[PDB]
Amino acid sequence: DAWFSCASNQVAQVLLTLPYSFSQLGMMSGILFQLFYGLMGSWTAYLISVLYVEYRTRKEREHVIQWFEVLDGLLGKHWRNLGLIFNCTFLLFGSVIQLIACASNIYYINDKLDKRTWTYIFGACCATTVFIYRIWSFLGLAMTTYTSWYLTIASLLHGQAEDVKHSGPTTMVLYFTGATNILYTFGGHAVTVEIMKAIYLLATIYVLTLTLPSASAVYWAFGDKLLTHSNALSLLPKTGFRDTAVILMLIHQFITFGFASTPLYFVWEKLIGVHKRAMARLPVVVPIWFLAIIFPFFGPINSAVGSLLVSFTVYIIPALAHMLTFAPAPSRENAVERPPRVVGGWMGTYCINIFVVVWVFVVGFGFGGWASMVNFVRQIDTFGLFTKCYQCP
Repeated sequence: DAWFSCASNQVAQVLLTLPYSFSQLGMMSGILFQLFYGLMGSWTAYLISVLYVEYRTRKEREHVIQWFEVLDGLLGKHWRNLGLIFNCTFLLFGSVIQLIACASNIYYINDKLDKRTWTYIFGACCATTVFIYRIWSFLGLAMTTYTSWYLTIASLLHGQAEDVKHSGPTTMVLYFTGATNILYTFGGHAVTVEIMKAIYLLATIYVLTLTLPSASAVYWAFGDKLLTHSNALSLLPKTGFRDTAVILMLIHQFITFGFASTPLYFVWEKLIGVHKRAMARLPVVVPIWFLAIIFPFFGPINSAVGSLLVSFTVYIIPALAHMLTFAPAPSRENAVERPPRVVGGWMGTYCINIFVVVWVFVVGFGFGGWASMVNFVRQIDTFGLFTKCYQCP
């Protein structure tokens, strides 16, 4: 069940926008960033797992565990608050992106209504999730594998046009936007759901089979035209398989929205003390619906969220927590699970954590963050806020 979870927790959302980042980065840089960020995501997932195990063992020596609870148990209350805020904001923006993707996908099969009306309808539809897993874990694997291997097969059949030009990396802003989009792509394994290793690393290598051939085949066939089309289904010819992929993606995004709204809603209920009940969750829906309408961007929003929220939520905070919790010598002496010998032991783990923090801050948040924000403002200037249809001819 663990493998099924990580397969489509956060890969389906970014699968359609991957060719956009590939075109922004070039083929070589895109592949290299994909591999590097897959490795980094697997490492951060391992760090989170070991932290969870350590916290559980410490609690047992003297419900469902949550990341903020782990931080509270290990480091302190300040880290608890930091992790709670970051996780809540990340979930809110993930829901926003899910609604945006739902509207963008549903537009293509039925283009009678502009994207704005579609997001209105979908926001109204998901407002009913307030009134509202293991079995669906397998299903999500099946609905994302079809899309990943439909973009590859369909794109190759389409072939290269007589005038497609692969510009490659032309501006630093676009390059770093694509890099941050990949970073966001590989921030799904760190999701704390489905927590009781090299065996679990086989989940990320599988995710690399969905993302590598799909992004390389779509970008290769359509050249640099992907820059103006964040959603890869716009360029592909209309066919029954495209409609099947759109329907599967819509179902996946709707179910993921419903499932990932539960923790944010629980946190809101605890904060407000409500613990008839639909009214309490209404004010939480309002920010999500408004954000999707005002910023219907499909790829730029992914890049901005990955740069600002994910970079700290799933990359820097886990590394800092692992470094600080095990900093005392007694903590390492009584460690429940020693680091694997293949990664250099304690010295290697600390060096890797330092490198991860430095990288995700200098280029994962500074260069990447600046580039993503500049691109977001550029799209705001181009299509304007409350745009009727984002990237629609």
